[PDB]
Amino acid sequence: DNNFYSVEIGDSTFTVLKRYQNLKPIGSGAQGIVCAAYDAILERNVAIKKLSRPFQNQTHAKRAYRELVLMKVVNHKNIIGLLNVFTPQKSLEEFQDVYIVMELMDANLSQVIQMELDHERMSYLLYQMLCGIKHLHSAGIIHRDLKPSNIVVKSDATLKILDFGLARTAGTSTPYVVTRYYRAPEVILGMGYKENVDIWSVGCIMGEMIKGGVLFPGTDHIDQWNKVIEQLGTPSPEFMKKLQPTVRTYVENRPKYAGYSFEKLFPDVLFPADSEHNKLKASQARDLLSKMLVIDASKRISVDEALQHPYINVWYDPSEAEAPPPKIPDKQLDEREHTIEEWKELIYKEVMDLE
Amino acid sequence: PKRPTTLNLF
Repeated sequence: DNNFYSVEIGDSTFTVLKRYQNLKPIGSGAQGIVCAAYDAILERNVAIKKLSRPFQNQTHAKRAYRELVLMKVVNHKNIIGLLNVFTPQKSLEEFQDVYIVMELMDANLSQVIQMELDHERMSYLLYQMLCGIKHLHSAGIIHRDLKPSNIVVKSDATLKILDFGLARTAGTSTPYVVTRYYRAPEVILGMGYKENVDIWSVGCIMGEMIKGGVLFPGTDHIDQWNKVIEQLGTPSPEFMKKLQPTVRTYVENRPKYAGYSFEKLFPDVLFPADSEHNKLKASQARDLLSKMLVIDASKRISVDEALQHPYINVWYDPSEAEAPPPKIPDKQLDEREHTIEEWKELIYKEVMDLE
Repeated sequence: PKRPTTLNLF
């Protein structure tokens, strides 16, 4: 009879439109288990992300709202596409679950990191990640959690970013929320953050792609800092000064480190043959690597700079790279405290709009 | 320099 239905996936219940069929578990977001599904109507695979009673908490509601808002507003071929949203509940009183339907790519980067890319591919993927990020920044939005598993590819070599639950404007104003291995110094050390925090993440991702494995493993949130300095060497005192004193003391206390050169961090052995023409060179990759993986955010290259970089700009196209900003209605401001129930209200209104 | 159009996820 009715519009929705139900399937047990392990201990999770998916209640979804009858159009969606054959659900399979695939992964998680900050919030959400996610299923792959057939959309019998549109006749294509999709991804359904269940957000479970997200109003149950400041956190969950904050993240859910953003994710709802940003997914509606964002539009770029390198951001993952909105397709549908719904709740199966029939009212603000009944309400508990949100569901988001998105396009399904073929794989996340996990994945590619292991295979051995030629330069044109490696540079192309980066270029696509960056246009994606420039799209968010373009509107003041920082992704904060870029990592191989938030970046999805397809076998035509296209690429999109994913999961906006973490996404907000600039820093300070909780610490262990961004994935450990991709944490920038400004995040490890508690000093707050600007858009180029995303650039640090890209640097790590690129590094891994080449490295074959995680660039700064780091066995806990503190060792993490060791890995960073073990490699890049001890930041400047100019830098340390901006460190809060409690943390400043620890840092200044570490064994000093010269740090390896990028040629040593990233030898030729590791790179493919150099490509047909000029800018896709192992050394150009190094140069770029060296401008992203910089401890001091104020000496770190931006997205627009990164797109300009000779290794990335060989694909440069203004209609991808200088699109119109997603438009955020000044209502939603990624920070406000609401309540227990002001939240349940907001999301509902927002899902309601979107159904 | 052409954009690749294949990517092997075998």
